[PDB]
Amino acid sequence: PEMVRGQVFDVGPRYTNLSYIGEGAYGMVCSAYDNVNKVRVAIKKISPFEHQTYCQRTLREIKILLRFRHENIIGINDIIRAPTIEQMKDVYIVQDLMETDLYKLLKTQHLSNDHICYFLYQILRGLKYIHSANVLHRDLKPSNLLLNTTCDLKICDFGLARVADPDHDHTGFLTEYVATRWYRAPEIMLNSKGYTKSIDIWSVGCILAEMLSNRPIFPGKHYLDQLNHILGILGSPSQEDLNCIINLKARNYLLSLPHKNKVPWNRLFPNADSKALDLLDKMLTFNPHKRIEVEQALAHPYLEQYYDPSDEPIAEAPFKFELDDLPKEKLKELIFEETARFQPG
Ligand SMILES: O=C(NCc1ccc2c(c1)CCO2)c1cc(-c2[nH]ncc2-c2cccc(Cl)c2)c[nH]1
Repeated sequence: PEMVRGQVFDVGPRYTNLSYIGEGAYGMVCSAYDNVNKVRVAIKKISPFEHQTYCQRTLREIKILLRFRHENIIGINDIIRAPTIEQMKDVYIVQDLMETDLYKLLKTQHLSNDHICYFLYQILRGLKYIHSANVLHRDLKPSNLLLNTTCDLKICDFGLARVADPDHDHTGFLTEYVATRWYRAPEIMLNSKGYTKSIDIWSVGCILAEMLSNRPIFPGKHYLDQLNHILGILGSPSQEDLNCIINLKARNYLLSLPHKNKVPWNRLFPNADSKALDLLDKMLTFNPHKRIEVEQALAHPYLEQYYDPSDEPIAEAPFKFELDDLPKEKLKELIFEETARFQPG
């Protein structure tokens, strides 16, 4: 068996000539040559069976990506694992191989307005399909946007994805949240569980702002610092937007703050396209009910060169799963059963 960065990567005989790409807490990704299709692929080794959270994320992603098929969404081409539950210590997911990601690009590359326009179009085109399946990504950020040498974009990492549940979205003030801080919508810190489509739109808005200047727009250093960065730019919420927040602790926190004026988008982004800033404003709307939806965003004048709703496909049916109260052993069983279709037997 081939070894990489001092770890076993037993994917053979089908996949050979492994080269390191990157890694996570419970996984590792390598590039490898597919001997059947005669192409280099990306292989993600995951070792999640020791922690139930890692099992839940592994299972959510495998189930979703096996039902999804879209040009702007990473696929699962094959799954390698041992033939029995007992012998299965790791799972290997064979996926699209991509040269870079938007996090990597933004560290060193200035994006032309045409690149920002095309990247945003592909993000929203992929997002339309995800939302049409009644699924929320819930962790959109530049490192979850993969790009190949011709600028084709694919959304990856569905580990934190959920089925949309807008009727059970309300919660208390400063409620614990898992998704990446800098891309969190203001309502997460105030009264939302992140169970509505508007949560993904906010993250896309943050990504657009980051593409315009190569810097995250709201780089909070801790939980409540995130809301203060957002308010620092949007300004104080209006009476109407406050009246939509019925939770007293959340509302009174906003009321306790001195008045702050909105920082104009053309002051933060003086070289940006005016149509891009108009769309940014609509994605970065404080009130999640007033926030632009993915299909409206696609129809915005800024994306007129690409907009074609007949070439922006939707899922063949909504998604339906309950993994919250399932032990790591039972989740191992479901990972085994979900990956059975790829075994030679
Ligand atoms: O699933 C992918 N990315 C998210 C991810 C990566 C590692 C990991 C977890 C999630 C949970 C535990 O460990 C993924 C990326 C790719 C990919 N294809 N081509 C390049 C890349 C890639 C680019 C940058 C970093 C990494 Cl890890 C991979 C394929 N799948």
